[PDB]
Amino acid sequence: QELGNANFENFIGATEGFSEIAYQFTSHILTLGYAVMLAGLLYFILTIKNVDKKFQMSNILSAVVMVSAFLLLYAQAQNWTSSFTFNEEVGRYFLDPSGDLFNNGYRYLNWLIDVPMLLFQILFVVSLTTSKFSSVRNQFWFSGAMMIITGYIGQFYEVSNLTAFLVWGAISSAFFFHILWVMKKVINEGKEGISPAGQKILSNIWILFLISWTLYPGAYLMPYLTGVDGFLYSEDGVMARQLVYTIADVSSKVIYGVLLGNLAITLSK
Amino acid sequence: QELGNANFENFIGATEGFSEIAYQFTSHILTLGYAVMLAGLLYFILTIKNVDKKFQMSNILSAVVMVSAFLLLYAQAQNWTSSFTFNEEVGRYFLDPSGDLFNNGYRYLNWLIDVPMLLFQILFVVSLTTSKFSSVRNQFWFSGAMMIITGYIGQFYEVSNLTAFLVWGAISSAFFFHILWVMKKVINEGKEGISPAGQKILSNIWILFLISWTLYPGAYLMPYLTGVDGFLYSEDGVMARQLVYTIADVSSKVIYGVLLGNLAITLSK
Amino acid sequence: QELGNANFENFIGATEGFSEIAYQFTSHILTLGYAVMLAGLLYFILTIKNVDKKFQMSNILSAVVMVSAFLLLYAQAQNWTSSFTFNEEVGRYFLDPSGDLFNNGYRYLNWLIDVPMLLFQILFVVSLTTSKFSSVRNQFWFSGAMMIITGYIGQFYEVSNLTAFLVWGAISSAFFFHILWVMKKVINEGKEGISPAGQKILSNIWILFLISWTLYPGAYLMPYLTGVDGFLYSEDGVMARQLVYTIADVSSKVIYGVLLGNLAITLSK
Amino acid sequence: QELGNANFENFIGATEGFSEIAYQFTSHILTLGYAVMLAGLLYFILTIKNVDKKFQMSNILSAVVMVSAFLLLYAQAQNWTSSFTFNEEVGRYFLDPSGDLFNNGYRYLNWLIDVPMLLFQILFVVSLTTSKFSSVRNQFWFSGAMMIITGYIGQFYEVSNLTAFLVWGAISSAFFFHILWVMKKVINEGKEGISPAGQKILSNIWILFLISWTLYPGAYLMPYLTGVDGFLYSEDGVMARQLVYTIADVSSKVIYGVLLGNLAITLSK
Amino acid sequence: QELGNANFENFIGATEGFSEIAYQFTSHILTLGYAVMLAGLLYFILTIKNVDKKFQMSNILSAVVMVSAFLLLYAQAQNWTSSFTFNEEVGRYFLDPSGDLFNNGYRYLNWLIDVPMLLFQILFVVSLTTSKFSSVRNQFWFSGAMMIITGYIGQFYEVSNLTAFLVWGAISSAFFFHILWVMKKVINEGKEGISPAGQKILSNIWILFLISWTLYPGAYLMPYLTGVDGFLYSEDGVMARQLVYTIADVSSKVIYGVLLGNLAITLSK
Ligand SMILES: *C/C=C(C)/C=C/C=C(C)/C=C/C1=C(C)CCCC1(C)C
Ligand SMILES: *C/C=C(C)/C=C/C=C(C)/C=C/C1=C(C)CCCC1(C)C
Ligand SMILES: *C/C=C(C)/C=C/C=C(C)/C=C/C1=C(C)CCCC1(C)C
Ligand SMILES: *C/C=C(C)/C=C/C=C(C)/C=C/C1=C(C)CCCC1(C)C
Ligand SMILES: *C/C=C(C)/C=C/C=C(C)/C=C/C1=C(C)CCCC1(C)C
Ligand SMILES: CCCCCCCCCCCCCCCCCCCC
Ligand SMILES: CCCCCCCCCCCCCCCCCCCC
Ligand SMILES: CCCCCCCCCCCCCCCCCCCC
Ligand code: NA
Ligand code: NA
Ligand code: NA
Ligand code: NA
Ligand code: NA
Ligand code: NA
Ligand code: NA
Ligand code: NA
Repeated sequence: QELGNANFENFIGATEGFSEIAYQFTSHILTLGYAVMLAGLLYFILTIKNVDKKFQMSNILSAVVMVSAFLLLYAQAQNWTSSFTFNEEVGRYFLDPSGDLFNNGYRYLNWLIDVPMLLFQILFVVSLTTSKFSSVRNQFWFSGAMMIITGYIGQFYEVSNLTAFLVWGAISSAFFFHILWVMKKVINEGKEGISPAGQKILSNIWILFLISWTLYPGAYLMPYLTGVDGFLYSEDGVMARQLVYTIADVSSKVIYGVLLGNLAITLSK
Repeated sequence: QELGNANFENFIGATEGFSEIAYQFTSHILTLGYAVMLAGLLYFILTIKNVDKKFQMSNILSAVVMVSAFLLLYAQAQNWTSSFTFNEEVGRYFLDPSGDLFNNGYRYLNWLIDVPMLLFQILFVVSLTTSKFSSVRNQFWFSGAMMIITGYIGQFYEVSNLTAFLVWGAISSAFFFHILWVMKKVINEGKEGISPAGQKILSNIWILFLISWTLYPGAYLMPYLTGVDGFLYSEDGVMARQLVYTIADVSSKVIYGVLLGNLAITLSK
Repeated sequence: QELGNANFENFIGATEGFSEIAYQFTSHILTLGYAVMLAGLLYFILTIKNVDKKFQMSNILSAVVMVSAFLLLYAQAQNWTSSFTFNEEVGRYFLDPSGDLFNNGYRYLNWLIDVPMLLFQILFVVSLTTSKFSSVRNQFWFSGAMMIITGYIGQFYEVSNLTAFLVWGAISSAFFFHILWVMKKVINEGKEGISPAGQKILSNIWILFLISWTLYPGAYLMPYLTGVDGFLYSEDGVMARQLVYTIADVSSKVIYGVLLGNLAITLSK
Repeated sequence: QELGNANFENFIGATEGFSEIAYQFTSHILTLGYAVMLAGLLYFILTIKNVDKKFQMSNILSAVVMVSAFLLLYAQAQNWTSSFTFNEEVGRYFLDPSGDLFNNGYRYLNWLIDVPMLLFQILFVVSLTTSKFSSVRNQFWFSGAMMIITGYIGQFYEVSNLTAFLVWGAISSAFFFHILWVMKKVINEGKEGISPAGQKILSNIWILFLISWTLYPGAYLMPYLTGVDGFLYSEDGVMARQLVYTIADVSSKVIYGVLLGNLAITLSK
Repeated sequence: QELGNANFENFIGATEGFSEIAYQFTSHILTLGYAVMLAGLLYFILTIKNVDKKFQMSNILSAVVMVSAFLLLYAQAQNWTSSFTFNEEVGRYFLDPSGDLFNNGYRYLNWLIDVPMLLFQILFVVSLTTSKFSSVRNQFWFSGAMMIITGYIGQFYEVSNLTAFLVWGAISSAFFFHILWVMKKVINEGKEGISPAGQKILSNIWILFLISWTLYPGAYLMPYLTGVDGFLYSEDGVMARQLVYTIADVSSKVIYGVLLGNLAITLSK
């Protein structure tokens, strides 16, 4: 059977199949995913009147990210349970084509709209010094878009064409480093003028941002991190990838938004 | 196989079929579609108290457009994934009649109610000079309705009867030019009396409106933009059409609404 | 094939079947239906603080009508697409019994709870003179209930027993005329004491009410308006009936509610 | 065919089957059911600021009842349409085991949480004289729980074991009479100290409570009210039972809550 | 038939099958579950302005727990009805593999985000004396996470490997005792400085917490509480487990949250 330009999850499910644990876990971690986003949406809305009017735009953007995040991730959780059916004879879940092939695309388009908002909301809490608001914003939005788009193309060839998969991943990485660079400037200029408490938080935000955002490219390579025909090129790699995505999503959106809220309160009078 | 007066998407899916990329992409772009609309709905509601009471009717109408836009576009996303099933032997998605034929109708009825509201909300932010409120409104609502209705009829014959398809498309275009004419007047009269900042925004609103609204008729012809049996009369044309629709929808409703909100704030005291 | 006491839509779908246009259109018009109701619900809630506390009960009842309307009309839209499946050989949608027979019952029960509220809410905007509030209310609620119940019974025999269908329809009409009579009194007494502007609106409300409410009995007979084996006793009659219902529903609930809101503002200080 | 300890609806659907009217009606009355509850939820929330802060706890509990009532009753509606499929040959709906057997359980668990809240909310509007708040509450909550639990057990044997069905029904009745007794005291003590207007309402509340609550045990016996192999032990009895439940539910929750709201306003200053 | 590392519910359903009562009851108790959580969500939101701003964080966290709880518990409910189909011949519900194997995982990952919030919210109502806020928080969050994770692993081997099932259960218990220890300290330090009324409530909160939290490990062993081939290793054990979980969930989240709210009011001025 020819799957073509499909994610490696389909190849594992079509050949070896998934064990009760592998399948169930992936379902639970994706379910917990959209559950956290709807819980976060409620939090950011109920805590809007806890910061000065000038910082409230941060809670609004956090809520915007949560909504879309819930819908896309909710669909992604359905794309999984629908693409794999249990085989009584062997007692493993195999690719059910009638439910469509599983694709990490829904999550990539969730980033396309999130990335821009996540990078833009910090500009409503911190105050730039030598950098222009419009300038920083435009850089984030451009590099952010190019990073997602290029990566979205590569993930389609993560099996069919390993070369194209890495080339696009590399190009994407380029824009990723540029974002890290601009964000570093914003953090530094943000620390200037605020209390030691506010600086302490911005320091934590930078570490969170650095680690959480690095997990994404990690999940992208997950199936080949132990080389071809490696330990991760199995159902173990599938669990690992979806787990890492879930950890990254919660950290980069929910926790990131909570810290911005805490900073907003610290600067509130 | 007899399809009758059906959209060209069904003909491609019934003959050639769709590749993993073509099918998946179309699913992601439609999913992102309704996701953005629900995110926008939340934004316009949370920012109502950011403008004077006289301009708040603009945020309310934007929210009204988002709601309906979310429901119709959601149904459209389901109409896709349901109409095409994966074939293991060849590894392509083919027309699954049990899920009903795919039709871009749901999107046409979303416009019918939207168009009127989108054209009417700007009349709550800007002040007419040499034009009567009721007069302008009646023109938008009439031409707007005729434009959608005529187009809705033609799209059914985009394959079965190319002649009827173009004739209706032409008639529709007539009312489209009339709307562009009236909107141009509204923008000009709107600039008179407001600050240079407000004028700057109205200038951007006009450009956005002109480009975003022109994309629709482009998506209408998409399958024949490279002539019959052309490059676009394939799964590539299907992807292009649904992508263009999504770009147009986000720009004409969400972004258009954000700019109106920004102008409202600029005129707020 | 034995259908028994079923709506004529089932007979057309079981014999002739539905064309792509006939089926798709009916789906779009029903979809637009519930979409408008959810858009209206949001409008009436966001405009509650736009009228004096004494008139706000009108917006609340409008919202109550929208909710129930959305659910019932949504269920109806799903009932249609479920009752008819596409036949590849002939290329037409035929009755799929596994999805249950299509019935206009969900809409008849939507009226049962709506009619009472729609007639009751106007009594919170206008002021009676010689008529008692309780008296008028009791008449509307009684005649309203009997009108819906009797009609609900008749619609089951619109094919199986043409006699019973007309007899019940006639009895129903009796209570309909009584409602028109009481509503006429309410409008007259309502005009006395209010400004010419308020009177202008009440005049428009009466015209809207008269036309929109008359469309329902029109949709009831739709299949026989061109006599037995007539032009309307086809898929054309099916489209016509569902279209008329949608126009009537939007006019009698949403537009009727918007006009009452405008009158409330006119009388607000 | 072996059904075991199943509701009589399954036996009628498995043997005689259901006519278009019997099936459709049951679907409409259950649909109207959950529709009314969501409409009521919106009403109680939008009218919270219409009574003094001390009475607002009544609207909150009414809203709590509506929510859970909507979800359960919605699940009960789905349980119906899924358990019975149309047979083309005979033209009647028969038991479809793949959709699970129909059980009035979802409604019995809705009461388990509702009953306690419905009996408890009246204690926030009226003022006891010689009776202790905590004492009355504890009695309602205990007798209320025992009444539902015992009844829930009996309904499982309404066909399999007529003896057990009546024994449990009898035990349940015991706790029902005790509730009627305590509620009567609460009404009397409630009338003392309030205006004649408030007393008028409490009188209506007592009548509503007495009739609406008595309908439940009536629906419990519905299939045997005309003795075994009687007129009601048919599809007619099924329609009657689900109709009675719907009337009881709307009256005991929505109407009961509206009257409490009216009384709260009467006592509000 | 090979099930592998699956929950015991699947083994009972695959061999003996489930009776109408066993299946129906499990469905009702799980349905009531998510219904209570959505009812609680509405309560905590509508009662936020009933306590001083400093205690409102307790209501917000209660609402956060309700949301996630509703989504996960809803999924768990669907997982049940989908995994077991009725067999006409024997008249019992058997494992339907096409609907996936039933797993109590969705409820476990629900505790993962809940536990931390439930232990953290009490720190916003009570005031520590000799214990550091950050210190107590970190202990709860760590032990809480390890307790859930370890237990989540063990529940997969509750049949396949009884040894691993008990070992993990034991390790989990270790962290459970540590949580009970820290919570005991928090309660004691919380009682110091507050009124006798507040102390009375904290005493009730401690009893509720102790009993409700102990039920979980009880549901974990439920199938072996009467040893292998025991009375509980049947459909009776399945009902018991899901019942206990539901009672524990309502007590540990909803009731626990209500008491914290009542304590907040007691300390409010
Ligand atoms: C909430 C969503 C977030 C934070 C998304 C972040 C996405 C990235 C940081 C993506 C980066 C990638 C690369 C650097 C290379 C491979 C492809 C990507 C897109 C995964
Ligand atoms: C949010 C929805 C919007 C802005 C819809 C706009 C629709 C049009 C501008 C449609 C125009 C068309 C023509 C000019 C010719 C072909 C048919 C149409 C309807 C696509
Ligand atoms: C929003 C719902 C509304 C306004 C419903 C109105 C319903 C009617 C006016 C029904 C009238 C009928 C007759 C006069 C005879 C035939 C049967 C009816 C019920 C369609
Ligand atoms: C909104 C829910 C309400 C008011 C539920 C009420 C339920 C009862 C009054 C039940 C009574 C019963 C008996 C007295 C005997 C038979 C079994 C019951 C539970 C139906
Ligand atoms: C609302 C969710 C709550 C309160 C969850 C609580 C969970 C536990 C107390 C779990 C404890 C366990 C053990 C002590 C051993 C067996 C495994 C667990 C996780 C069930
Ligand atoms: C004030 C607004 C100005 C914003 C400037 C830049 C932000 C928009 C980002 C969108 C750019 C995406 C373009 C994609 C290029 C095509 C990718 C093809 C693959 C190489
Ligand atoms: C106050 C902010 C810092 C929080 C730190 C306190 C601890 C909370 C996070 C706990 C993380 C648990 C992760 C478990 C590790 C892997 C589990 C292995 C399975 C045996
Ligand atoms: C301060 C209030 C204390 C009570 C609240 C806690 C409520 C939980 C009640 C415990 C009862 C659960 C026992 C269920 C029986 C199921 C059979 C178990 C078989 C081993
Ligand atoms: Na599956
Ligand atoms: Na598909
Ligand atoms: Na309604
Ligand atoms: Na269909
Ligand atoms: Na309920
Ligand atoms: Na059915
Ligand atoms: Na949860
Ligand atoms: Na089932």
